[PDB]
Amino acid sequence: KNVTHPYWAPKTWKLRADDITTIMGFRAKLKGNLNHLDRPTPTVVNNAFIRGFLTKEDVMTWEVEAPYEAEYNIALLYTGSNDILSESTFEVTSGTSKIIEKANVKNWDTRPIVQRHYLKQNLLLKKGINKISFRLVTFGKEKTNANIKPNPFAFWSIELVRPEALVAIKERAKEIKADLQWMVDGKYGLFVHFSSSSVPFEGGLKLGDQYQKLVKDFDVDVFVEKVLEIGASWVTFTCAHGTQHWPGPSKTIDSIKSGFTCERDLIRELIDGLGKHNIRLMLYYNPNSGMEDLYGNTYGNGDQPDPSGYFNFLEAHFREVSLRYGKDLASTAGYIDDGGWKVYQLDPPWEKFVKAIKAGNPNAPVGFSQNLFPNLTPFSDLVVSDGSGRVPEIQPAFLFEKGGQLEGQYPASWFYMDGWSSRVKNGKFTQKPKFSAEKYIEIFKKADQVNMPITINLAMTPDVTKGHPIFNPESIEIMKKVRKAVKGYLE
Ligand SMILES: [Mg+2]
Repeated sequence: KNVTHPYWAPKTWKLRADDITTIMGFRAKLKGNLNHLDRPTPTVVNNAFIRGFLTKEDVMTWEVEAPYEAEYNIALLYTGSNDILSESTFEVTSGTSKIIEKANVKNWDTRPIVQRHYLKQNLLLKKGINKISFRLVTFGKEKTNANIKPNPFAFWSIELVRPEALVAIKERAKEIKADLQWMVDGKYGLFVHFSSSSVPFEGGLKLGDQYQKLVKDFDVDVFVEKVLEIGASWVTFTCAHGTQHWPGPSKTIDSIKSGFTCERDLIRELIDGLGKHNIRLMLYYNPNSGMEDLYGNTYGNGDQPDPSGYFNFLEAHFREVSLRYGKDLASTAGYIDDGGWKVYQLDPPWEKFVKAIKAGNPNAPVGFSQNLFPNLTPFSDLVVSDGSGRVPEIQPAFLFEKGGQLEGQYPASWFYMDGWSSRVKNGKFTQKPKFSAEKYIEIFKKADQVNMPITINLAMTPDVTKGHPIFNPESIEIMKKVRKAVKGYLE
């Protein structure tokens, strides 16, 4: 039943002794009813969970390679019905080491939906090849307000780190942690999707089909005046949303495949345009969308999977961009998309990415989108996920305490008023705002009261010119009232 392309097939995992190593559940050999959605091509499959932990025989077994004997702390990532978790007991074994612990009940209503569970007892691993097994030994089941889809115990990944390496890791995470006071004081910012799939206002090919032209015609002063009108204190600008087109020079991208960069350094002109008004610029970057047409498969070609080429492209890219603009750019990683669903599954070197992001700007906030997952890496700065058009969740305080799901991160909200990508048909915007201006005022007012920065998206036409509104005027009108209620004079 279970299908895995050789790049995703179970295999022996080299443990990095000074580091957190993460191993996806599908990389273990599976017995019994344990199953996962098919993974037939080299392309990552988001829904990687392992399901089927119904009996004491549904066992999964990893083969790890510990360079020497040592005690590793174990973390499990899983989700499922709280009625199942309330009566589920884990068993982690290797050789004669045997950890037994009850599951944690999710006692918060917000994200993260998947939880990270640090087991109390450590795990001895011999030198060389080890076999690590995971299974349930006691079982809950779902109880009786009436839906259809079940919510079984679903296993995502196992994590292993020597407790000495963990303390040292957290020490360096603390030493480079970003100061987000400029974001708290700014109160809110603008998310702008320069999406490769958006159709121009005036008609024509989508952005990803005439990218260089639209970058040459982009009017920075038209854009900066609308940003300044709505009160935004920063802009998170979409690079490579849907394709790997990048709105400026890049020796790293050019070195993989030509055609994706621009002669016009639009990033530079956005920095200088916005900076006349003390408005900062952070980048969105998508490391998967259209990557097959730039780098190819994340794990390469040839018989066996090798991510190192992919990882180096990312590190060099983050580094070059960070150095090219320096402190002038607030961050080249304000929003790195699908850090959780996609990047996490390759077991990436998070620290190298982060050191690359901060190389030119040591206060650059790093925001890997963790989707519905807990903190991706101790080196995160911001909570990052896609809020669609909903009221922002207030994540309870205890998630951010030591041990917590989100320890080390600072709350932040990312969502849209009308839509993510503009959908303009016949010179009229087709995505209206979701809420009344009064509700948005309440949203922004509460986020200000709790010092949670907000980055709201207003859908934008990709042809930024003088000819037409680039933002939905209803959306703009709402945001002008928001600016009055939150950033204007109060008495
Ligand atoms: Mg505040």
